[PDB]
Amino acid sequence: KKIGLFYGTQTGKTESVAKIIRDEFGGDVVTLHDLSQAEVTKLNDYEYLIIGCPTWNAGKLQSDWEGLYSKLDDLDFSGKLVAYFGTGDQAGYADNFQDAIGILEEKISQRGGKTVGYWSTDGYKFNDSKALRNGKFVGLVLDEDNQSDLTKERIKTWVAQLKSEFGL
Ligand SMILES: Cc1cc2nc3c(=O)[nH]c(=O)nc-3n(C[C@H](O)[C@H](O)[C@H](O)COP(=O)(O)O)c2cc1C
Repeated sequence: KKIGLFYGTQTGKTESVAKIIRDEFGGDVVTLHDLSQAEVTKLNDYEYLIIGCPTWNAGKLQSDWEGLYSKLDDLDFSGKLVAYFGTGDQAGYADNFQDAIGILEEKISQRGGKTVGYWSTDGYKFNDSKALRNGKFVGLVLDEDNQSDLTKERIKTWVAQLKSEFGL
């Protein structure tokens, strides 16, 4: 079973996290795709996906994901299991915390993808997020700006969860 992890990054934090996620899964189970360089239609090449995106400029997708968002309408994610992760800043942007993964999950689910890897809100403080579904985040949310001391344990916990939900 091959997992494709597709990310965008401006300041490198989501990329750093992507690499830890890859390591934590082990071997060559996860292949990384930076959408500054990767073709978006490679999303079709996997039945198991991990979508990484930080939120920028008070509620916007990271620029690589923003530029490719319209192309999601052309893809069929039916039959795929999709997980999400984001980096964000809950102190600076409490009204838009992790919006970007929420935006992406809404569209990918509309295009047939099935979300796995929902994540508790416990231990975050924010006002609003477009990433909430029935009181859980759509996926792992990291905050390297305020909570960098929690990132490693959070990733370990989530990868264990994903191994179960993906049926590895
Ligand atoms: C100008 C600016 C705007 C930001 N806007 C948001 C936001 O709306 N929501 C959020 O959750 N985080 C926001 N952040 C936090 C970034 O998402 C966070 O620093 C993230 O780790 C950046 O990921 P990257 O290094 O992969 O680009 C913002 C950061 C900056 C500096």
